[PDB]
Amino acid sequence: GMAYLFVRLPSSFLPDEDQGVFMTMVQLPAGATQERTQKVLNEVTHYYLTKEKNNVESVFAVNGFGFAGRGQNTGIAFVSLKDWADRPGEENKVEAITMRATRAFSQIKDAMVFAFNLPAIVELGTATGFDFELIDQAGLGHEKLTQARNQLLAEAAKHPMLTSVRPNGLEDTPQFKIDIDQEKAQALGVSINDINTTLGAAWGGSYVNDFIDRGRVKKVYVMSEAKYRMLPDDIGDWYVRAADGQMVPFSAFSSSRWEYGSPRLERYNGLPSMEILGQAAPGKSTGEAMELMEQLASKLPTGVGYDWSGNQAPSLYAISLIVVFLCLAALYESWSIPFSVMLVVPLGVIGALLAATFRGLTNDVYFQVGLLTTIGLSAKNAILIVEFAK
Amino acid sequence: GAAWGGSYVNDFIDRGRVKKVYVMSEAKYRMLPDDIGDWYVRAADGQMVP
Amino acid sequence: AVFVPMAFFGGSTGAIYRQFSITIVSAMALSVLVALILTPALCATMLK
Amino acid sequence: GADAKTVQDTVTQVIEQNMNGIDNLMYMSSNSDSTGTVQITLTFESGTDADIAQVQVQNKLQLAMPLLPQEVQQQGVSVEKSSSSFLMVVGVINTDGTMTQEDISDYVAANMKDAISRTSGVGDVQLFGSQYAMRIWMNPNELNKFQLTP
Amino acid sequence: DIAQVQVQNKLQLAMPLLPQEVQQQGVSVEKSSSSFLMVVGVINTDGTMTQEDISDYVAANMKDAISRTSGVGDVQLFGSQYAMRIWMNPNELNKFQLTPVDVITAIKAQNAQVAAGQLGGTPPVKGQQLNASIIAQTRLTSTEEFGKIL
Amino acid sequence: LKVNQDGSRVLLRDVAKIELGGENYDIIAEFNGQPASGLGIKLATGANALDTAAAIRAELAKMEPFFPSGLKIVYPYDTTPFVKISIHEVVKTLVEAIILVFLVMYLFLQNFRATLIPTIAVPVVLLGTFAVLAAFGFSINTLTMFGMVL
Ligand SMILES: CCNc1cc2oc3c/c(=[NH+]/CC)c(C)cc-3c(-c3ccccc3C(=O)OCC)c2cc1C
Repeated sequence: GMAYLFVRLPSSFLPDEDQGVFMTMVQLPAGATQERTQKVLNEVTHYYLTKEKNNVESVFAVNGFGFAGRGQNTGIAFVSLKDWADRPGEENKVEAITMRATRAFSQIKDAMVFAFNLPAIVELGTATGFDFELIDQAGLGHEKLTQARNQLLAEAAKHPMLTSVRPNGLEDTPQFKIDIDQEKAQALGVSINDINTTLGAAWGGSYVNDFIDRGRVKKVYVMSEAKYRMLPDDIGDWYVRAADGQMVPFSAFSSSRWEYGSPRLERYNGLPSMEILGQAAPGKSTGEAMELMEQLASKLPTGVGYDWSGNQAPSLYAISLIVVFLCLAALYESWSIPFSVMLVVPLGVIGALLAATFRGLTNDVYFQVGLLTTIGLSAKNAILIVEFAK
Repeated sequence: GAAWGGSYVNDFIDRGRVKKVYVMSEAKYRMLPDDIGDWYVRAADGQMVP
Repeated sequence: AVFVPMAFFGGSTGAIYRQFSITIVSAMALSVLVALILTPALCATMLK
Repeated sequence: GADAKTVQDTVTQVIEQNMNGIDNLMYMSSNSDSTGTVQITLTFESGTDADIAQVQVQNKLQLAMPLLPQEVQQQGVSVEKSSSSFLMVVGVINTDGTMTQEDISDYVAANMKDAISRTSGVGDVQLFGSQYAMRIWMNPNELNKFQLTP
Repeated sequence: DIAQVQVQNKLQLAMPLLPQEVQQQGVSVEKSSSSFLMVVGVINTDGTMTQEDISDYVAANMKDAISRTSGVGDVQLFGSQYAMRIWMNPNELNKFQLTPVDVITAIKAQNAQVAAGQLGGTPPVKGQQLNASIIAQTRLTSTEEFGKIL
Repeated sequence: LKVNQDGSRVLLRDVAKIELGGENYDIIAEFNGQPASGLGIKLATGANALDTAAAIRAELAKMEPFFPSGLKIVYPYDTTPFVKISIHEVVKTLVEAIILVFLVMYLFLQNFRATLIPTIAVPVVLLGTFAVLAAFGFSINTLTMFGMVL
């Protein structure tokens, strides 16, 4: 019974608990604007300000900065809750706060908003979860990797003893491509240098020089009024100086067409790559799902490669069996005593598991050391029964 | 300099990885001291100079 | 004989299993030392 | 200005290829954004001295520095200690003499921000806004009717 | 570890005192060991390639990772990585009236990546629905593309 | 910029709107629906954690009194009080464990003198661990504190 109460008991690393502070991020679809995401960020801040008055002390919404990266598609809201004394119930605890919040954000919205407890541990080591990465080993392009990534994400979902796999956040938004006819340029009499800094400084911005403001040195930037750089039709408004002292429209040498590109290109170990964030089955755990993902990566097209208690305990504890026998003979010579104490180990541990199996506890770090402490007290209890009697 | 020794002009992309663009000349035009005269330079008056 | 062998840590779970053992391993040595010097002395000096 | 396909092989790949010969290392990761921003993280083995681990990557970088665009060279190249988790997020608001979420953003970065990142081994300080800059908004029609370019 | 830094950070004060041809070239500071240990030979048998096709592929798949892996001072390449090689003809330059200066300037203009902005830029007008990045000039890919430079 | 034939002066103000605006408009912060900015302090790999956040006098308190009309500090997302409560709950457990031990000692030894040796035996042992762990490099960590309790 001691074995079954231990093998069937799930394994975790460190318990995630209330910290009086949590956060929530926003993710908008392909090519969304600052005005679009602010509308969603406003709704997130208010659910905390009106439907969570007794919990939330202060909010801190940020527009344009997520944790996957940054941009007009991203967003975050830092939350600071009222002190634990004024938050008595379990519903007033982060675990239940982030529950009904996600429920609300998944319902009365059209984008992607979550909520999570801050992993008091570290970014790494979630238990029953992994970080997969698909590498381009050959000379295949990003578009070719995308399809192989799509095939990997499909096959794991096709036959999931299941899985929970999703991409990192590459989206794939359309990009406005401009082709400048090189022959037409020098024919009309414009320098390619001039055209490049015309489009670059007007639509993106240019670091011109530094200036002084109230003592401190700051930067001088040049761009343009928004209205002249909002739509693809605004390209024609910009006229460039030619060698014959006259103006030339963009539409003369330019060519307007849309293209399919990616907002971010991930690179793992000097090669183009795409990260796959997936978790293990609701039944299985890491080691199983990890090797049950590597076989799917091997069943992919050519030129496509991959890279990623614990195994710790099986070792450590074995030495704990060797040093005991020595120290149980370093004061107790026989080959009789070094077997008397050896029994108190699972004598107490059964109840140690029982109390954790009965309650909502799991095989975490404190429990793993709560075992050896119990064993230490069990050894004490046993040794006195031997030392006195001997 | 660019004809006899080589010149690091710019960088280009080849199969994903970024590589370099070099400019020089066919060996036969830079083998002997007599090959120096083959190179003609542009002057301000729009004509070639040996 | 069960703590320091388990304090042989590793990876991210380094200090985690390490710190706990040595904290109580030192405490064991100090408790034993106290129970070898101070506790016996205090027990002899004034008990009944 | 640059797109994700630009920064990937004019800033990133230049650094990626010129990133070798470092004692202790597991892997390297990169994110080339469309905002024209790239950041490369290098993870070392547990227990490795971060003081020297910083140098090795930042002094090998400064050999690909002249292999980068001068727009990037005059921009913020930074090598810092990673910790993807905030601790002190100090909010600065106004009540009486009302100012904008840009007037504060400048004053925070022109009185405090400079000292904070320096004070007591802070890896990097995040600015929630921007410091003031001499902003010029060019008019294309007004450039044409006078015959001028940016 | 520190002995390296001291010489490499004092060097980087004479860096702008050097030719720009040297500045864009490989300045390197590494750990000395005038003795090889692992000299891994890479040959071809079936799909026959030259002692230049291999030299490139070795330096475009392996070499980059090796020097980085497990504190390797420097990695020696027995050959060279591929480069866009152009062999100029002096007679063909004359009969058209041109110089290598014009050739370099042609590549330094037609073969480049240009940082173009985006629709719905950093500061938009409150009410925009679209945000897409602009693509301008891109570094050339093949030999055919380099052949068609005006 | 220019002086057109008729002696007409062309200035930057004529062709472009000039204002003292932000360097970056990509990110905007709102504290409880109110326009704001701030500082998000990120840790350094191997920094003193709570000691960095408590490295004070400072850490911006010399900026705290020199603010103009309206400018005020506020504190969202903070680690500090959690550390303040983690120690307090552990030290409270420590004292509770002594008092509860004191009763069991009295409930078995009716001698008040006897229920004093174990009461004054273990407070010394704890400080010993505080002295030993300090000599080994260990701090008052979340673990080492539970280690005292365990
Ligand atoms: C039961 C443990 N008892 C200990 C007794 C000790 O006694 C010491 C006596 C000394 N007398 C000089 C003749 C010197 C110099 C260092 C000592 C150290 C010591 C050694 C290395 C580094 C730091 C310290 C140290 O304790 O200093 C930290 C403040 C030390 C350490 C421990 C653990």
